[PDB]
Formats: sequence, structure tokens, C-alpha cells
Amino acid sequence: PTINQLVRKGREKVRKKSKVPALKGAPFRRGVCTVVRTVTPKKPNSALRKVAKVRLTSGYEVTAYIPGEGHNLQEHSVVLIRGGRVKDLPGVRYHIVRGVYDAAGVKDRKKSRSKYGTKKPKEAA
Amino acid sequence: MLTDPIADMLTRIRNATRVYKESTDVPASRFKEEILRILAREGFIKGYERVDVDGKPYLRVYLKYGPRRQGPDPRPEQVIHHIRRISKPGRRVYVGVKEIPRVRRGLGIAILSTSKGVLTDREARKLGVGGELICEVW
RNA sequence: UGUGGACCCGCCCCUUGGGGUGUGUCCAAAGGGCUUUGCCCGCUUCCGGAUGGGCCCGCGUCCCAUCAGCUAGUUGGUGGGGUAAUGGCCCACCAAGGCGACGACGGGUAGCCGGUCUGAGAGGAUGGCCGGCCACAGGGGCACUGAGACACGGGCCCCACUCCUACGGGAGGCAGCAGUUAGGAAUCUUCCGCAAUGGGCGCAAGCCUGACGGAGCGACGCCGCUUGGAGGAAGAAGCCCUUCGGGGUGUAAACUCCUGAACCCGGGACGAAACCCCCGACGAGGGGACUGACGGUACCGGGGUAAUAGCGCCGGCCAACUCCGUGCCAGCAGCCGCGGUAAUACGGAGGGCGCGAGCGUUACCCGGAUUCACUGGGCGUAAAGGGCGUGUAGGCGGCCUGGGGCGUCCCAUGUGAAAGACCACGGCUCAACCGUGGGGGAGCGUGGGAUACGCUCAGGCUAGACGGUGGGAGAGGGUGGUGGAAUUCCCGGAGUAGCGGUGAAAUGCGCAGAUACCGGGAGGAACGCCGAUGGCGAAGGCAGCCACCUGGUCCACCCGUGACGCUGAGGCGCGAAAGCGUGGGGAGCAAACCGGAUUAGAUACCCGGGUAGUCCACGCCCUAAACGAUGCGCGCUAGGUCUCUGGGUCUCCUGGGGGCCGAAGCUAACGCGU
RNA sequence: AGGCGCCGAGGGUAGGGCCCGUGACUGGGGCGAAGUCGUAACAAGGUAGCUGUACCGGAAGGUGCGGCUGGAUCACCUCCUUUC
RNA sequence: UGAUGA
RNA sequence: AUUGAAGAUU
Ligand SMILES: NC[C@@H]1O[C@H](O[C@H]2[C@@H](O)[C@H](O[C@@H]3[C@@H](O)[C@H](N)C[C@H](N)[C@H]3O[C@H]3O[C@H](CO)[C@@H](O)[C@H](O)[C@H]3N)O[C@@H]2CO)[C@H](N)[C@@H](O)[C@@H]1O
Ligand SMILES: [Mg+2]
Ligand SMILES: [Mg+2]
Ligand SMILES: [Mg+2]
Ligand SMILES: [Mg+2]
Repeated sequence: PTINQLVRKGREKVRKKSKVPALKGAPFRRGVCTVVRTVTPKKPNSALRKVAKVRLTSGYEVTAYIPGEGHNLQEHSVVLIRGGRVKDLPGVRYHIVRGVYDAAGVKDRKKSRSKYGTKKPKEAA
Repeated sequence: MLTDPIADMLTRIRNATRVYKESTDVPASRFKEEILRILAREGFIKGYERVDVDGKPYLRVYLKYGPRRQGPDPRPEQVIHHIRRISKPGRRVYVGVKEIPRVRRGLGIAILSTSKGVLTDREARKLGVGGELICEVW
């Protein structure tokens, strides 16, 4: 644009949008479950994926992924939510933190133990 | 109407050299002359002189090149590699002495107009004055 | 009493209510202690200082124009009132004004800054701790007192809440330190001390001080430190790989010596010398004493134990590979993507990479992102030229000379607090942290200077633009008129059995005689050949011929004016087709629709009919593959060839259009290319 | 002292404008390996396509009018290129 | 006139 | 049963 033009209109600040209304910015939100459905992925993916409908302290009600081997969640389960889409499941944009509230940690977990929320086990250790 | 005469000159010059012309008229103005003097002195042009064409004052500018050149494409190097307007009617550009640019670590010039007259950048810097930054040239 | 000060009037200097002066008028005071006639603490008037503040002004300060008009104390005035003081701050009266595309008004969001984070920088983001300013003290009013408040722990009233109530009435306000509860992903002790610093009152001794100086909780952050050091096999076991030879964990362990975090014993701070008292003189100066929350802590000396490792990752980006399990499952997943019976990508295991009292995850900010491009981007086909003009504001402006000096540039000077930042040297054993010193600095104010460029004023020129005279080409537009070819119908003639239509057919029309043929008539619409690779117009668009009304434009002459220029937000006008309204018209064509075929079906392609519409006048609509998908103007940069239209000295030369090929150059390419 | 008055937080009734809520009924839209109907489009896509508009039809669409090439194939042409 | 997902 | 594996097919 001419320079007069920039004096007239100026450039416009590219201000862009959140991917995670875990509202008040907040790094995590507390919710209570509602469904604990299973969902089919899309794309070229086939499987039965674990999901909860979560009613939030945000005021918001949304779907969240339940990561790891197997869970222990049902209707009234009460859980912490973290954000992290699933990407195979369009419309799933939050994960459930495992090992907080009524969500068990992953039993029998040796490797990426810190996610999945499972304490240092004792064997020869 | 022709809206930036000094742009014009720089361009006439830029244009004539890329087809290796020996010379170009440009319609004459005192200011244009002052810029030419620098070009001449700094060794970018051979020289220049006043002349008429259709009986109106012009300025023949004698341009200057390198030697005929090595292999496929024998075109001489240019002496005036780059000649660019900085200040323009759209956007006037002025510098204080502390902020006059250094063109191509000194291997280049920046003509620049002051209330002590038109000067290369070293010239201006020495007489510790700034002004309208006319064009760079390297 | 009147040093003096206040006020009215005058006069002088000075210049907004600043000094000075003269009548007149008006206005002061408080006592206390004593080491008691002479000192200490006070009181009163006034002039100054110092510090702290009020008020005003230039400039700067976020998002939305899908917020465009706003405003009655409104804008100004005269006279009051009110204040410490200016002011519609408030009031009476008069005037009719003020503000806004340079964004008024309205909506949203927000305490501002010093700074902070990020970035090469320009910039972006931000304003927690610390320092400065502002505003608020349950929400809303309001004044009192005072040098100062319209007062967080003062007052009054209204409201909402909680508490007491003998039901009339009352009490109250942690956004002070702790602490409780609620909300939340989440944020501390109902600690110790006035020892230091600082504050209030007091002559002092002192008292008050949840300011503060410390300690406590939390890996929340930064910095320092430990979980050992040297030996120690061709190399235990176990575990893992294995072409069954072996290879790996691995000097790692074991084991030898050595040192000695922790822990124990002994000593033990600086931070604190003042106030005060004595001497001197209640001064200067000298002497003396009291005082430590932190704390039996830091630090010093002695003794002394081998004494904690975790988390993430190993398909590519990205450093790190193997065996099982699993079979599009269970699962992974920042993006690309892994898994369907041989998975370095899932889960486990060996081994490996990375970091280490941490490591990862999520959220958020800057980066990379020249991905809003000022630095530093683009629009023929990628997203992007406005459908075209006209011209308003605005932006931009040829050549010469002079004034001015606004922009711009230079010198001096003031300002830019401290913290922070950067550099030095210092103190804690280092560092973090801290002290001291030095050096930057835009922006703004003042004084002086320059004048090239920009601006402005005044003059001047003719190269831009406009005009004059003379010539030209054109489907440029408007109005009236007229011409022939064809189709349809109507009338007459002659004439007989089909015509029409298709891939083939049928619907249809024909003996009320159609088709074909000849003559006459009516009507509507469109203009064959010329016709072009042609012309005209800003676009849409414009085509028989004739007249009239009218737009643009090209050439020659070099005659006039003297920069009168370019572009153009908004406005206004034009704008193909189809469509809308009113009134006409209606030949041919033809959405819809009615039939005939076709087809698996055929709401279609083909065939026979047919209304709107196509046509005219007037008024709307305002769209498009409104295209060169290429905004407008000007200057510059090889040529060749075809063409329309001028001029010349007419091989040619020279203008203005239309084309193609293509120097230089440009482009992602295709292409573009006077 | 007390009284009256102006102003005045706030409240009321009428009248507009505006924001949140919820909402019976209702319109589409995005996304989801292997459901149904046809076959519009891409080759001349088997009626060249696209387009503004207008009517119509389960659906893609079809047709009318005008426009565009951002259309295949054959011709006559003239341009370019080619010489010569 | 049609030719199921990777 | 079929397929690389599935959907679909008996
Ligand atoms: N997507 C917007 C419009 O949506 C429509 O798409 C929607 C449906 O029409 C389309 O349906 C397809 C169907 O076309 C196709 N012929 C058969 C197929 N099973 C369907 O599939 C759809 O529905 C199935 C459930 O059966 C889901 O598995 C699948 O995610 C989805 N693609 O799937 C879309 C919903 O996913 C148009 N077909 C689409 O082309 C158009 O763009
Ligand atoms: Mg770009
Ligand atoms: Mg485009
Ligand atoms: Mg297929
Ligand atoms: Mg698959």
C-alpha cells in the first residue's frame, strides 16, 4: 500500500484465538463426568477410543480423552482436565489428567510413568 | 507532469547503463547538476555537461564502465552497480549527523543534501551536519 | 498597644490580581519549667527560606465506524456566588453557540509510568515484586472539624447484609498483621522483637508503632553444595543380546587404601553508639554508661560415619536400537503419521541419548513468522484492481530568482529522580544477593546558528496542462424518417395427397384441399453482401439508409494563457442479460407448461405445440467469466513485420490507434516485453 | 433553637430504547472406514464448461436469456515463423 | 450408466 | 470359510 495509505489505515495486528477454552486461561480445569462413551476414530484409523463428557467449573460441558491402558471412570466420576487434542477424534481437545481425583493412575506402568500418573514401583527396587 | 525529477535522473542513469549507452540527456536543473558533480568527482560517471535539445536545457551524462569481459557474455562490469532513491515526495527522509548511513562498508556513497550544500556522506560527516538523505549509490 | 499586616480610594513603578506609597478603617498574644532577676519550653504579628501540595496548558496514551452525527450549563457573555486560587465550579440575566471522518457521540476493554520479557533491530507483549503518580475503603450520597480530609480503623443519611433487642430500638465494616470460610488448578504463621532503621507525642526519661527488623511454611524462583576420591579382570554373578564362536551392562560392582556431608564437643560474633549523664557553655570538643528479636545463629577450633537419584526421551524433524508381547486390537500421536502376525513409532525388557534435586506436562507472552512487510510483502493464471466514469476532501507537484526560516540540520544549555540495565572495582569463603564509582540516553524546554531540500510569500519562464486557426477518420450517443430480403398470418389464383419432422419414429398439420408454386395485402422483429486479422466509446457497449441535435479524439501551424497539474476517500452519474411496475405491442423465438419419442427411469438431451419474456415508452433493479481475469497519470529503456487513421521534401520519414515476433530486463513457471 | 425553601442519594407511575436468560415451535451447518438413489463435473466426461438472472425438478440438476474461454476436433483465413 | 474401507 | 487384513457375501 502507498505510504499515505499506511498513514490512513495502518497495518492490522494479527490477534488470534485459543484452542482450549479451559476458560480463565487456567492450565487445568476440574469437571465431573456424564458419559463415559467409547468413540471410533476417523481418517485411516480404527479402534475403540476412551472418552468422557465433562461438566466443568468453567461453566462449560465438553468431551475429554482418557489416555492410557484402561480407566476406572463412570457417570459421576469427578476429574481434572488438561487440554491436548486427540486429532483422530475431531471435537476432542482436552485430555483427562491421570492420577488426579477419581481417575486412577495407570496400574502396571513401567515406562513413561509420570504421565499416566503412577508411582515409582518397588521390585528389586 | 513528472513528479520526482531526481528519481528521474537516477533512473535515466540506471536505465542507460544496463544497455551500455555512452551517454544520456536528462532535463537540467541546478539541483540535478549538484548531484552530478558528486557522481563525477566520486568517479561514477566520466563527467557531464550542459547542452540543449529542441532548444531546452539538458545535461548530457557521460557514463563509464569496466573492461570487456571474460567468457560467454562479454559485458563490462558496471561502475554504477546500484543507484537508489531514498527520500521521496511520498516519504521525505532526514538524518542527523549521528545517523547518516555508511554505504557498503564505505565502498559506496550516499549523496545527501544539507544547509551546507549537497554532499557525500563522508563529506557531510566531516563538516558535522546532516540533512535529506537523497539516494545511495554503489 | 500596631513592628507590622488586611481592605477601600488615590498616585507611582511594573505589567493579567507583581512592587511601592498616602489619608481612612480593621486585626495580635499564653502561659508553663526551673540548676530562679535568666535561662529553657512555649505564645503573637509580619517578611523570607525549605519541604509539600492545588489549579491550568502543549504533546503522547487500547479495540469496534456492523457506533456518524453529538450537545441546554450545552458554547460564549455581563453581574453575582463560591474557593487558598483560575474557571458554566454554581446562580440570575443576555447572546446562539460549541464539538465531529485529524473519528465527535456510542459500545467494549483497561489503573498509568519507571520498568519487565522477547527480538539482530525496528517492533511485539506486559505493568506481579520494588519505586513514583492516581483512585477506592460493603454499595450510594454528604458535610463537619482542621494547615491539610469531604477522612480504611471520625461523623450524618439511604441501601444490602450480619448481630443484640424487654419489638420501641440499637451494634457493625481485615482491599492493616496473622487467621477463618467460600470460589479455585493454586498462593504462607492466629510466630519473635522494638535490638537496628523510620514514624507520632514528650524538655527529657520514656510511651505507642503487625510501618519495620527477623524467624516460620512452599524446589515457586535464582545461586552455591552433597550422594564420594585413587586403585581395581582380557573383565564375577544376574539380566540382555547371540551365526552358540560370542557380544553388552562394565572399572561399573566386589575388594584396598584415602578423604570425611551429616552428627557430637568447645568457644562465639559484627549489626550498637547515639538519645542520656559528667566536663566544658544545654554550643564545638572531650569523657562516661545502658541497650541484640535474629541467637547459642553465622563464623572459628576439636572429634567424626562411604553416606539420595530421579525424570524425560531413542520413526523423521531431534542426540539415542535391539528381543519379546501384541495383531486396524490394546494403544501412541507437537506436525508428518505409527498399529491389519516379524512394529527401532503401541506395552515390557536389555541397552542408549538428555538433564539432574530435579525432570516432564498443561496454560500464557515474544521468537522463528519478510505470515500486517516502517526497517521488510504483495494483487495476469496462487488470496488480492473497485463494472466504468465524473470529480469533493485529502495526498502528491516543472524550470529560474529573491525574502522569510515552519519542516529539516547544527552548537550551547536545562530536563531525563532512585531502583533496574551496561562497565569497572569492592563485601558475604564463591555465586546468587549487596555496596561504591563511571558511562550511555531518545523526547521535550531555552538561547544561538545554517538554508541545500520540503514549506510559505513575491516576482519570472514555457518544456506539463489548457486554448486558437486549419485539416481528418470513426457501428460514439439522442430524435424523427425511410429501404429491401425473410418468416408468420389473411385474400385471390392454379393445383393433388401428403407434408412435416428423426438415428428410426411418433405427436402434429392436410380432402373445411395442407405441402410445393404464382399474385395481392397486414404486421412485428432483425439488418445479408460490404465485414476485416477493421473502427468507435470510460466502461456497459455500438452495424441497412437518410436528415437533424450532440460527445470524444487525431494531425499540422508553433499563434494565445502561464504550472492553471496528477490522483482521487465520500458524493453524484452511467452500467450487458435476466428480472419488477404502468401502458402499449406481439411476426419469429422461447423459461414455465402441454404433448410425442428415448430410456432401467428420463421431472433432460431429440420432436410437435406454447405463456411469461424477448420489442417500444416511461419509471425500478445495479448484477456478471462487468476479463486483458492486468486501476489512473508521467518519465525512461534494441529492433522486425502486418494493419487502421493524419502530416511531409511521399524509396520512405514523422504522429496517433490495432496486432504478432520478440534487445535488455522481469516471472514460480506460462509468459510479459515502447 | 426552631421553622420554611432550593438543591438532592434514592424510590414511584406512564413511555420508549437496549443487554443477559430460557424458550415451545423452526432453518441450515460442521464432523464421523466400507448404508440408499442416481451420475452433474474432470478426456469432446459422452448435451463443451463456467457464469449473472429467471422458472422448474427426489437429488445431483435442466431449460430460457445474455456473457466468458478459464473449450476438444475438423476448415478458408492472416499473423507469426521458414526460407529464399 | 456403477466398480466398498486401509 | 474368503482377504494382505477388513466390509460385504453362504
Ligand atoms: N460435507 C459437506 C457436504 O456434505 C455431504 O456429506 C455428508 C454425506 O452426504 C456423506 O455421506 C456419505 C455418502 O455420500 C456415501 N455415498 C456413503 C457414505 N457412507 C456416507 O458417509 C458418511 O456417513 C457415514 C455413515 O454411514 C459416516 O461413516 C461417514 O463419516 C460419512 N462420510 O458424508 C457426509 C457426512 O460425513 C456431502 N456428501 C458432501 O460431499 C458435501 O460436501
Ligand atoms: Mg505474500
Ligand atoms: Mg485470483
Ligand atoms: Mg471408488
Ligand atoms: Mg485403515
